[PDB]
Amino acid sequence: TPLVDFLMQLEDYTPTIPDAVTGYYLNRAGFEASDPRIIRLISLAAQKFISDIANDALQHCKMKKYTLTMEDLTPALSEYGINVKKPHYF
Amino acid sequence: HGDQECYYQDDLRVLSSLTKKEHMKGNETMLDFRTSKFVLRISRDSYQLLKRHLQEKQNNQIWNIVQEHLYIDIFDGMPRSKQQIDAMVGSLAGEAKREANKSKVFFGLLKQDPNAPPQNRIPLPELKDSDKLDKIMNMKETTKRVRLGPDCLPSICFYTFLNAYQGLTAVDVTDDSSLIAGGFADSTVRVWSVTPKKLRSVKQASDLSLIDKESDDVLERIMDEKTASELKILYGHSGPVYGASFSPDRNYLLSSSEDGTVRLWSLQTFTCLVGYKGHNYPVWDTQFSPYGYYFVSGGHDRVARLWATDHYQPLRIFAGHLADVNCTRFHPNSNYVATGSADRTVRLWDVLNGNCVRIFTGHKGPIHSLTFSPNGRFLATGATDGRVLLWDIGHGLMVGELKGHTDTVCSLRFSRDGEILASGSMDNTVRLWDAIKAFEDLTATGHINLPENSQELLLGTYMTKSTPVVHLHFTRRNLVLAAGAYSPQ
Amino acid sequence: KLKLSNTVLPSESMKVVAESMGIAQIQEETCQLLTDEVSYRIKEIAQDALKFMHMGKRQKLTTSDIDYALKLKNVEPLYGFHAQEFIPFRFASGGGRELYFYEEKEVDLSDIINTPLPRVPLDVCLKAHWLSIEGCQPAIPENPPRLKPRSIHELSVEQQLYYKEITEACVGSCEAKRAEALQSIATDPGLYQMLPRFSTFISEGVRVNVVQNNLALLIYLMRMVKALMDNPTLYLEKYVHELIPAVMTCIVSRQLCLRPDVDNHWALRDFAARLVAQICKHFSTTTNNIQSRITKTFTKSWVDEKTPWTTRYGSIAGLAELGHDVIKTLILPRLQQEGERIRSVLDGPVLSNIDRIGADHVQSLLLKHCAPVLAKLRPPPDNQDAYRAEFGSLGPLLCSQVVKARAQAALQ
Amino acid sequence: DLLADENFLMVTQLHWEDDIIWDGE
Amino acid sequence: PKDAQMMAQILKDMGITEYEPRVINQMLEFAFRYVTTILDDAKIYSSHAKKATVDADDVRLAIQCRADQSFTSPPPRDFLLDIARQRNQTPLPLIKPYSGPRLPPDRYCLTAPNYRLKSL
Amino acid sequence: NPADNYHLARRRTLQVVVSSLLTEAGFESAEKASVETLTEMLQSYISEIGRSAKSYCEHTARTQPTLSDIVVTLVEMGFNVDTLPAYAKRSQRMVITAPPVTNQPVTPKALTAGQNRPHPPHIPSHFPEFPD
Repeated sequence: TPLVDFLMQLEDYTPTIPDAVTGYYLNRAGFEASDPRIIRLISLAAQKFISDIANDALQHCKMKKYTLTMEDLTPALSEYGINVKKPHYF
Repeated sequence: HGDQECYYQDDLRVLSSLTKKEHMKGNETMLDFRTSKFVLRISRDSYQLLKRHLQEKQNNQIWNIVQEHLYIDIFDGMPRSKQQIDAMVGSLAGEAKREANKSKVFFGLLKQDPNAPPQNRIPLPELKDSDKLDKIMNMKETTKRVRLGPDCLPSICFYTFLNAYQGLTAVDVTDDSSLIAGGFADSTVRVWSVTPKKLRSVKQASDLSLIDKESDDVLERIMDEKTASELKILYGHSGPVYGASFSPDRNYLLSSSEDGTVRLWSLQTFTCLVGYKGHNYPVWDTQFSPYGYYFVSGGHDRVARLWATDHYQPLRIFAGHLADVNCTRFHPNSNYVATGSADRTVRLWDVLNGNCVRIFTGHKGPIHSLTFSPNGRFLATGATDGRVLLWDIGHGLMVGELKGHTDTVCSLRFSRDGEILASGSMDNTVRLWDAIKAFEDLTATGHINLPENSQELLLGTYMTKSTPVVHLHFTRRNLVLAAGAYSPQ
Repeated sequence: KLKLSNTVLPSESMKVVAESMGIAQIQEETCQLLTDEVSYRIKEIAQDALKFMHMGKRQKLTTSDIDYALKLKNVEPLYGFHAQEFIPFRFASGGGRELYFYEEKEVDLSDIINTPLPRVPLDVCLKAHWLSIEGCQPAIPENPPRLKPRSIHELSVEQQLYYKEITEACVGSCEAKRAEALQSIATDPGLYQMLPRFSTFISEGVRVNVVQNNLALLIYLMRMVKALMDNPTLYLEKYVHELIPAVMTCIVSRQLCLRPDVDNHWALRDFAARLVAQICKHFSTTTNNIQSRITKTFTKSWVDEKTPWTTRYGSIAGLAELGHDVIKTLILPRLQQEGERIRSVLDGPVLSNIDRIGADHVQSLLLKHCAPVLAKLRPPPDNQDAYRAEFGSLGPLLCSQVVKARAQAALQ
Repeated sequence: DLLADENFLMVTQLHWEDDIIWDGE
Repeated sequence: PKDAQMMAQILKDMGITEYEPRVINQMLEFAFRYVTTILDDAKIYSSHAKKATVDADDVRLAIQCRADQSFTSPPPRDFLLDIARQRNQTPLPLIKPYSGPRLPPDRYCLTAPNYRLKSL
Repeated sequence: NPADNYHLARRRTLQVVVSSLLTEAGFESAEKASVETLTEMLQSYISEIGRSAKSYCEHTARTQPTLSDIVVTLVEMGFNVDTLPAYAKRSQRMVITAPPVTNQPVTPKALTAGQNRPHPPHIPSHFPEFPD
């Protein structure tokens, strides 16, 4: 039960996103805060998604580090199957 | 487009957008307008001039469009005035036939009344000893009930929601003024106790197994005092809760939302019990029956379903509207369901056979409030045009028009006696109307000459501080309750 | 009359989008075909987002209404990105993109971390009040607004009793009574049509309350003036001709009671009076009537030879609290006179009078004002002995005050 | 414009400076 | 702006007097998202027909093949009236007098023992 | 101000979380439209495990979701859940605190000392007292 062990360790762990903010967007969708550790695992999963996109974008920036531009998010999300849109109207 | 009546601007704007064929092939309101027939009630004195201008070959093309797309329902009588035609038109496929408004409607109350339905017509639930104990303390409240009339104007107690930065979209109060529910845009239902008696959940199953039944206290024994708040928040909708309805036994909160589900919350365990998934679309309203078994929910999919809290599937589908079923109200005998809608029609539906027995047209905007008279004889409807139209139900005829409000009339209720109709709208006013002088007179022309008497029927107008009156409730001692989120705007 | 039209998006914006994508050489009929399709979908959604506005009982289309109107038309509410698979986010609104037309389009990544987060507001609560009492709307703050016959007073006896209770509470016998009465003055909506009797009670009180210098009676009346001013409902500039000479008298008057000890409060009596005086010159302002009139009286109070030092200290405070430019243009050519007055109090042995206390308070206040007047219009170079060109009053201590102000600016 | 309501408010028409009590006695 | 001033006229032609300032910004974000998925599919359909110029029949194809999947509608009136009369023919069932809390079968309700992990 | 703050406090914390993960990656100074893009994908991701893990538990007749309802929710979003114990034990990670919350110290509003006319018998005692 590796993940059951991890969730049991998640008590005493503070995630990068607060549980007052992760729990707010969970309450908005009907998910109510029965257990803090479950909120913390959801927060960590969201963090991993954003972090993986960011790291792929940084490999693209290093290939072309420093500033993150929309032309770095565009090929980074293209392997994810997500076509990001430029603003172009402001 | 500019010679069209001013009340038709919204439909005219939707039409100005529609220029292609495929734009109209996915509208489903103008698709049902093109296949239906406009009813167009005209007199025989004016139809003779019309048919003497259309039966000739000079205009055989516009006569061909008339006899293809328009019904004409002829009555023998005087031609109506312009301010009487303005009172009863306004809908799409509007001003319905008199043959629809001639069915026999059992608009009387249950227990002799010849207009009352039998008790075994609709299979209504039994009256339990705890439900018979409720009516014993209900008639103690009726002892202190004041006769309101045009002289003893009622006191209004506004229950404002102060912070409410999640937008309040639904209010309901129990029949005794004990609970107030709030449906909010952050996908929550919040029950407030207004009496000095905190909201308690019943004990868990381990605690109930050690106590005994058959005791006199029983209910008192079961309450948990560890869980006792003045506020209980209910989570589980994935969208803004639009309907809120209490059951008459003060359990069983109902809520409907944007996610297409109707939810039955217990008020003894304060959890969700059932999720009724019949709509895929936003359910704009729900209401329990006044006997508490059936409930009706109207949604964006242009039907209203009849449920029974025992089946995952509905029992009756009321599927005759051409736009969203905004409101759904039960009759006081619960044999009839009134469904106001966004195509400017109000329709009564028999619970047996699912048939539409009345069609009430004459509103200029989408109907956002319905209420029934406590007699069961009358029906008040409000819409975005600020008009409160009082309809007869036996005759299927509008009996009055109240035109004091400016913006959308979002809440109506009659008094407990029937003496006063209270109206609350988005102009932050609670207007009181004389609901006895409005029904002093009780055809074949299918219409009555409405009196233009709104000024004499206004007993008072009370302005809220920047607060739209979302709910109106009448205490059993005839005290007006109103609830609205304070929006500084 | 209705001249309703059909407005579509411009086609010269649709060719810019097409050629910035790789689709070049598009015809005008091809480009007009794009801008009537998408202008219908904007019209189809904004008509469908108006259903959620009405159902939520709002008159303002919020940003979330289009998120539900899009989800209703089976289109994902996501605006910034589009996921072909649709499995990571399935019809889940991300709340849009906080973007502007006048934005910078590039920020530093530690600027967003170091800014303080906004305060989460209060949760929803249920308060009850009364719209109508047997037909009549009460004037509570939860509500918006031949013999000739024997006349009646224009106040009710509930209103007259209210006036008597509020005035007998505002003379400060008990502090909790005062504080409620002050909040009651600060937010009663129906306190108009009683306001002549309050203004007359204030004005008359200060004038027969400076006959014997009763400081509390005055501190309570000044708090009553401050509670009268911040009430938003009542119309005050009909009564300000009685209000202003009362506050000038609190600031520019001699103290008939013990000179020292409560002079600490006396400075606050002049502190509360100068606060309400510059608040009255902030409001009620028309051309050359109110602010310039009190400025002229303050300046001829200052340039008057051989003043009472209580009057001197009060007028100094009054001219001091007038804002940014007023001390920039007025306190400048007068430092030598202030220094000479301080030197005279110092030389003459007389210590049992109030002259020495008045001098110390005036010098401290003038030195603090001069400090930022300097911190505001010059660099902090040569803060050791350059102030000796200005008679050496505050000097290095003034420089230290300027340094403390600079530290506060750095903290900001 | 000289008939504007403010012109007639007694703050703009009264020498209220004379009221300020200086060294009263 | 140019395209943002036309967006305030599409709303005013629909009678929307009051709106948030972020309403115009994200209807332009949707309008940009909608035209860069019509024209993206238009050159996919042009390469299918093997023509170097994306002409008007390609945009006619890419509109009606995106409107066949994206923008749906409620069910039609001839479909709602058929499922109504199929449902409204069934008579109302009688009620058992003392069944208890009247609920659906337990696989259709939300009343389960509703477990949670042991904290250790 | 406060209604904007209700939404903004929870969006600004999401933006700070995004900025912190970007810094951990290696990015210093990002484009502005690229931050409001990524914090919109972050809010849409928390709102999607909210709607789908509630749907998976309520399909199994429950009301609050366990661990087995999220490890099937994250599978249906393509997450590869096993890599999450290694991500949680980073040495580079930051912590953003919850935003400040306005809270009444004792009572939301102690109103004001007002007492006056008695209630008529059609108004019970639990309704507010008649005022001035």
